[PDB]
Amino acid sequence: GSPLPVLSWANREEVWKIMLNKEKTYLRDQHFLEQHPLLQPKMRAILLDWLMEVCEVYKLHRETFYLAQDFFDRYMATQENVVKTLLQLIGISSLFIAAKLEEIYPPKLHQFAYVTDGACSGDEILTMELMIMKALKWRLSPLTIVSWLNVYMQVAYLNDLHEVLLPQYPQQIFIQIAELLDLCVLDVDCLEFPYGILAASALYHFSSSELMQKVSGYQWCDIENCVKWMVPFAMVIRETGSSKLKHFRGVADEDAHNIQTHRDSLDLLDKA
Amino acid sequence: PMENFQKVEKIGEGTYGVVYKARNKLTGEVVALKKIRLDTETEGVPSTAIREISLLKELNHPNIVKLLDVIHTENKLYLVFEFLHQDLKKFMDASALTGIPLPLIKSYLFQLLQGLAFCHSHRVLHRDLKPQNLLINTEGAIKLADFGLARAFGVPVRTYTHEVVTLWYRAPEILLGCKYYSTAVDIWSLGCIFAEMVTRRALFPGDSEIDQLFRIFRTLGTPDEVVWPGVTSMPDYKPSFPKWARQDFSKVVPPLDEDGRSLLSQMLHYDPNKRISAKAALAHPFFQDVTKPVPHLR
Ligand SMILES: CC(C)NC(=O)O[C@@H]1CC[C@H](c2cc(Nc3ccccn3)n[nH]2)C1
Repeated sequence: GSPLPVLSWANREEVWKIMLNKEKTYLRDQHFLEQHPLLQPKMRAILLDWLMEVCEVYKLHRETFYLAQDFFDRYMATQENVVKTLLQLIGISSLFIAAKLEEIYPPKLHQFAYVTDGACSGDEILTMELMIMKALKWRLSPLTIVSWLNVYMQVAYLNDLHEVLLPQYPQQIFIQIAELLDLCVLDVDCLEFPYGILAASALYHFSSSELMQKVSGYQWCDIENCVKWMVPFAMVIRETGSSKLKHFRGVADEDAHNIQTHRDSLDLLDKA
Repeated sequence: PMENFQKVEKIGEGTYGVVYKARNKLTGEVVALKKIRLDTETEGVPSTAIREISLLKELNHPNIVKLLDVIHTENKLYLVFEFLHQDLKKFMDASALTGIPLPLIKSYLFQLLQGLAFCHSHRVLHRDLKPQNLLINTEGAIKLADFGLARAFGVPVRTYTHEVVTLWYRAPEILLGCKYYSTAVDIWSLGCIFAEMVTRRALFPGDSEIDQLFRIFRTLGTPDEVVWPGVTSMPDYKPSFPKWARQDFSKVVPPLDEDGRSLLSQMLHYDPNKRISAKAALAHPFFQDVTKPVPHLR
């Protein structure tokens, strides 16, 4: 059920349904690391945590980040039997495609090789980007974990003229929720729950099933599962206290919440 | 890989890459090919290419030009599109003496808005609508082409690439330096093109961002905080701008019934908020002939 207000450009239900219909075509399998029998979960975690760090230093977008995750996890479930060595290249190749897609002034191929400290060179990355893109069947327009959280935060600030286009919402709360998702993603069992719900789920932990419902549409039931699954990950964010929105003098202000960030999260994922 | 396709004739090489018309030898199937020279690229497969592919993959509609396949060989990528014979400028030019039948103007505008309405609900802006990128076939269809400068808009849109859209077809909010932007920029293009189709002459042939604004103003009237709230505080607004009276639309596009001349004015409202939508355009009385309503559940 559509939590969008009366839209001007199209039918609010039409728009929401397309968005929903999209999150089908786009498929993920929490248990894909069994087709690569030599591959372990705790691996995927450390790779994703690496990508964040790199996204931070280059002031990349969270969105860019999540496009990387999504390209990774979708691509692997089209592959079989892969080695730990290959994963540094498949992730940063994924990210490269995203960066090219989402940024205005993306980082240059060498800077992407650079970070690999030799282990991947620009030429390898250029080959990979192409096996990846031919393996997702050129489907590089998924609604991302963060993509929803932005939707939901915007729908949480309605005012009178139900203007859903100009972003009007507080950064510190967004950041605080992101932090919880930016963890949740490290464990592979989240692919079980659609990104719609993961995003809902997390928002409920910083609010209530009433906001959740008016922003997302999802009923207390639709989430209960992932809000059960997500419980562990919440405690840990709450135990430490939640983050302060930083500013990176590169980045403007009305974008500072959209810049991806990092904290060990090693110690934190373990505590579940 | 490419073994079934006989390049027959090249149709264009511009900001798009290369583009030759091809034959399918076994079939008599005529497609458009876009060649992309991968070797030449330091930065791997272009940003503009990865976009236009994944968008067109999920933008299947009869008034959008169809992506049909993507083929990688020997450090050359090939996009393979549905083919159409003429572009809307060379047509508009061919019919510059005769006029264009108002039947066909109306029909064409209609089909464009259905394409645009499709993109916008699919949360995608063209950002380079211009007669060059409007393709017509011999059965009287017209269709959006060239999604290199297109871009999805996260429903709470963020700041996108400042300088977009060819100067003439470019909207006053982009010229006056607006921060965020959305669906209303496409409409202004289409409105410029309606008027073009009517007068077989571009509505605002500016030779600069300054000339473009002033050319606009001389026709639509120097705008104030009345017709367009915010305008005065906007970055490239100068209190210096001369003042011009909006003009009668019966002079600016003489051949056009009130039903048209209204529609056009709402398509060229200065205020993007107030500017008409794609979907709502279809409703307008102008399409009274092609308009056939349905019901409404609450
Ligand atoms: C504006 C265009 C050149 N660029 C573009 O990106 O178009 C798309 C890619 C190619 C495909 C396509 C071309 C095509 N023939 C024609 C015939 C006359 C004029 C222009 N093109 N039919 N279909 C559509």
